[PDB]
Amino acid sequence: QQMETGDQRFGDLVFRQLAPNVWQHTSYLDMPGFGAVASNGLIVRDGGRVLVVDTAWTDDQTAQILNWIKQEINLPVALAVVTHAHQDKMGGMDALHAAGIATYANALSNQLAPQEGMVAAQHSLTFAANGWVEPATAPNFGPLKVFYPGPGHTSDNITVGIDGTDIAFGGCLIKDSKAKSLGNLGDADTEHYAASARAFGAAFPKASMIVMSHSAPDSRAAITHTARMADKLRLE
Ligand SMILES: C[C@H](S)C(=O)NCC(=O)O
Ligand SMILES: [Zn+2]
Ligand SMILES: [Zn+2]
Repeated sequence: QQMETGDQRFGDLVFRQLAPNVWQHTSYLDMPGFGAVASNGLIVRDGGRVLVVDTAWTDDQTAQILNWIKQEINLPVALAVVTHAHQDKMGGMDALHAAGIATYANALSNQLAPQEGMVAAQHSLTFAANGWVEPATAPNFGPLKVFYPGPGHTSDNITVGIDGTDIAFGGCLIKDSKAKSLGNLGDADTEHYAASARAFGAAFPKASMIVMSHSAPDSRAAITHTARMADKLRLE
């Protein structure tokens, strides 16, 4: 079902295409106590296979994503990468595993997952001192370039860039350019957030479209605005 802003709504989910081979999947959870909070992930068509970034809030919603891919793209999903251990990102792991999809996550995310009430991914990504993922730990990721910017939204948020496009996924590290706060600061590293935000921008300097978890895709203005807000917080 197409809407005003060019977003196709598919059941309780919403899908928007960002590039010839990149879609953004959006799911909603009526959050206690807040309201209906949106969460964004990515779907990437890489040849004869599909790559998924982040699940939905629930197993059923993630299964709905899988149905959409089967219906709209019709290609086997090779792998999934989840960006950190919160429900909006890892709430539908069982749906992926029941579908036989190999799942990947930061080793710290997999370690933190039980405490965060999550199901861990099946494989662990580790990272070099400069932030880039060990290539041996992220095999055949195609156009996906995974980067750990340091502690920000959580101690474990990783970010993904997509080769061939100008799209980088900041996840819940980056907020939009009109955000007046940084949101859920429960697991946040207020001391290193700003550094992490700028590190992300430096990792993908040629990315002009920044996709984030809870807002529509923004420009690089979101990165500098986030880091600026993170500075204000750190300076008390
Ligand atoms: C404000 C934060 S980033 C949110 O929307 N959800 C946090 C969570 O999924 O646990
Ligand atoms: Zn989170
Ligand atoms: Zn979140």
